[PDB]
Amino acid sequence: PQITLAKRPLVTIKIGGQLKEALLDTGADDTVLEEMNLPGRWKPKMIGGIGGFIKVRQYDQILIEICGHKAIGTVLVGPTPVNIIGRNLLTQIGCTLNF
Amino acid sequence: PQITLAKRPLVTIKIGGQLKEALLDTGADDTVLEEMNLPGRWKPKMIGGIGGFIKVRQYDQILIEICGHKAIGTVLVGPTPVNIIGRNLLTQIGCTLNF
Ligand SMILES: CC(C)[C@H](NC(=O)[C@H](C)NC(=O)OCc1ccccc1)C(=O)N[C@@H](Cc1ccccc1)[C@@H](O)[C@H](O)[C@H](Cc1ccccc1)NC(=O)[C@@H](NC(=O)[C@H](C)NC(=O)OCc1ccccc1)C(C)C
Ligand SMILES: O=C(O)c1ccc2ccccc2c1Br
Ligand SMILES: O=C(O)c1ccc2ccccc2c1Br
Ligand SMILES: [Br-]
Repeated sequence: PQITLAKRPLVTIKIGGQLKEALLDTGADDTVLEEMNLPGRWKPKMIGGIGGFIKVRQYDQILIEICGHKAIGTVLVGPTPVNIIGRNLLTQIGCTLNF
Repeated sequence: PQITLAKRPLVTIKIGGQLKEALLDTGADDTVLEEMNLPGRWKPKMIGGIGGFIKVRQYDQILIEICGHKAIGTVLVGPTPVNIIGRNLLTQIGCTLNF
């Protein structure tokens, strides 16, 4: 689809057997989700944003569906107040910015 | 243009008579610039993200040119490590997400 930006670009995703809303975020290198269970023995990882760094869990090889486009990749899980879809997945589903 | 997302979407901008680069950020409601001087009245504001919170100076009616496209709006100035172009300005240049 084509998504204007008058509102937050929230879309529905499926991950870890759960339907969720997430923000399509061109300003995120990585994908960071609110607290949830995912399979795998995670590795620690640091990410930073406005306000500072947080240590999160990195899960590799995770399946995710973003508006029905399928993807597999690394997902981070930690204390983010909003589910964020980052560029690592955005490229996979062929998402571009256009003007 | 059409920007793919294998790298961060950093583009050339002009603001306050200065050439700078900024991130086109669909995950930001607001526009946030690295610490700089701007003339005129401003209000203290606070914004949230991943790291938690920062304090910023809010300026209204600021002109930024973004890849040759004018936008004018509210801009926040504070301790960000990257200049961020938010949705308030991205709409004005007709920027959309496409997949
Ligand atoms: C989501 C993160 C992975 C992302 N960070 C990154 O991509 C960084 C660069 N990458 C990274 O860390 O890579 C790992 C690494 C570490 C070390 C060395 C090398 C590599 C990020 O925070 N990106 C932000 C930009 C940034 C980057 C670095 C440093 C400072 C700022 C926004 O672009 C991004 O689009 C977020 C998305 C978001 C939305 C909502 C909540 C949290 C995050 N927006 C924002 O922070 C914006 N906030 C908003 O639009 C609003 C209004 N705030 C909000 O909703 O927050 C409420 C809140 C309050 C209190 C606590 C928590 C939340 C913003 C710039 C104004
Ligand atoms: O859980 C699902 O329904 C599901 C089913 C098949 C998938 C295939 C590829 C990526 C995600 C997938 C997801 Br998230
Ligand atoms: O980008 C330009 O076209 C331009 C051209 C000439 C300039 C001369 C002085 C300062 C900025 C300038 C800029 Br910002
Ligand atoms: Br304040």
